[PDB]
Amino acid sequence: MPAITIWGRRNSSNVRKALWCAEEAGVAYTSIEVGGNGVVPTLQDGALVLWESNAIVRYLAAQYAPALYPQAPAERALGDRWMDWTTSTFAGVFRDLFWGVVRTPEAERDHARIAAALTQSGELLARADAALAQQPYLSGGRFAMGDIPLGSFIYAWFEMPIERPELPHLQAWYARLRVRPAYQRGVMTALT
Ligand SMILES: [Cl-]
Ligand SMILES: [Cl-]
Ligand SMILES: [Cl-]
Ligand SMILES: [Cl-]
Ligand SMILES: [Cl-]
Ligand SMILES: [Cl-]
Repeated sequence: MPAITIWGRRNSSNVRKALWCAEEAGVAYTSIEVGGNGVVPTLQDGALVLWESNAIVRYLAAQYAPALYPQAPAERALGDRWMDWTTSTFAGVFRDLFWGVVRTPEAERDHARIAAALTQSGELLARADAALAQQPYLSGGRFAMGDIPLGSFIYAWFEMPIERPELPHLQAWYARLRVRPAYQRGVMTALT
């Protein structure tokens, strides 16, 4: 049994973050899920226990995948600002939309709240589309850990049966993310 364990459901965007990053590092790890652990993802590595997504991504990068963890604080800030932005500004907005269209059973849905989250999610993502029009990645010129938090959400953004606004840089960014095998293994899971 490996030293690293990741509790949590594989169809969670937060868990995709930890899984993808773990897959990006190459470490051996265990993924425990319940079918038919004090939080959405729980990362235990030795004595260390975390139940918070962007800190997990940030820890496994610094500890096992330093290419994803830029050494200069000023360079790190370019991508790190997008890690908190995903959590502070986009997640809650996007979580409602996703819950509306995939997880409430029938068309008995708050069609007004769903339509609201879609517009606001598009408005917010449009700001990330503008950043991706200046540099190829959220972390700068190369891919790094700053791309991982929104990258795990953007999978569900583009695969939901919703009417997306035209965000071409954001989509091209998503096209490059899918070339990464760790992304295919960590993020591109069944969109349940
Ligand atoms: Cl989601
Ligand atoms: Cl350790
Ligand atoms: Cl915590
Ligand atoms: Cl940028
Ligand atoms: Cl179109
Ligand atoms: Cl297109």
